[PDB]
Amino acid sequence: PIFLNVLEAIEPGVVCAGHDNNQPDSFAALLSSLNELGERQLVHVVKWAKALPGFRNLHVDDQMAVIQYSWMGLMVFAMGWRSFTNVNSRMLYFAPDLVFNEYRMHKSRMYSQCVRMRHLSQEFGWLQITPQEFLCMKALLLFSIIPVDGLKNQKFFDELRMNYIKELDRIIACTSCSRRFYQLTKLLDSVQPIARELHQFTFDLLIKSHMVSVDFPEMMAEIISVQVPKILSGKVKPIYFHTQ
Amino acid sequence: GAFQNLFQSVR
Ligand SMILES: CN1C(=S)N(c2ccc(Cl)c(Cl)c2)C(=O)[C@@]1(C)c1ccc(O)cc1
Repeated sequence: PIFLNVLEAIEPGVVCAGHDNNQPDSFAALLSSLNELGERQLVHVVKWAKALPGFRNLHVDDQMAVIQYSWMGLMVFAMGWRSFTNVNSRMLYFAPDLVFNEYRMHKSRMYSQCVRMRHLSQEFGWLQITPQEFLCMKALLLFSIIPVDGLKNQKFFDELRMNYIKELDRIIACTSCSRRFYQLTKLLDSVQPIARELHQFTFDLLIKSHMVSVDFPEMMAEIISVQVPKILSGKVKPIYFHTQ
Repeated sequence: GAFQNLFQSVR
C-alpha cells in the first residue's frame, strides 16, 4: 500500500484556532477565529499538498492555483471527518478549541452552511467511510476544481487527476465496488456547493466589512478578493463526477 | 502576493 503509506505519512496533525472560549460568543469573535484558523490550516494545506505523489509534475503556476481554488473544499471535507470521528457529528469540530454547537452555528450567521456541513459529517458515518478512503478522497479533492479556460499545463494536471482516481478505485477494489465508487463520488461532488456558499458569504462580508467592521487579515483578503471571485463568477468551476 | 510568499516559503 505504497500510496496509502504516503498519504498517512503526510497527513497534517491537529490545528488549534486560538479562540477565547472564556468570553461569550459574538459574530465578530467567531469570524475572527475562523479567519485565523483558515489561515493556519492553509499553511498545512500547502505543506501537505507539496508533498503529494506527483504534485511537482504540475507547472508551478498550476500548483499554486490549484491549492487556492480547492483549499476551502479541503477544509470543509477535513472538518466534516473530524466532526464525525471526534463527536459523532453532534457538533462541528473546526478545531479542538473551536467546536460549534447550534448556538454558535446561529451566532456565526452561517447556520444554513453549518447544517450542510453537519450533514456531510453524518454521511461519513452513514456510508461507513474508512480512514483510508477518507485520505484518498481528500487527496482527489485537491484536483477537483479548475479554470474553465484550462490550466497552464493542462495535460499534466489531467494525468495527475487520473492517477488519484485510479488509487481511490484501488482501495475500493481492495457490484459492491461499483455501488461504492458511485456513493463516494456523490459525496465528493457535494463538497463543492458548500464551499461556494462559504465563499459567497465571506466575499459579501469582506466587501461590506467597512460596515460590519471586521479586520480581514493577510492572506485572507488577498484570496477572497483575487481568487474567490473567479469561482463566484464561473471562470473557475468544480470538476463534477455526476451531472448536478 | 501573500500567498505566493507562503508557497515559496515552504520547502
Ligand atoms: C467563513 N469562513 C470559514 S467557515 N472558514 C473555515 C476555517 C477553517 C475551517 Cl477548518 C473551515 Cl472548514 C472553514 C474560513 O476560513 C472562512 C473565514 C472563509 C474564508 C475565506 C473564504 O473564501 C471562505 C470562508
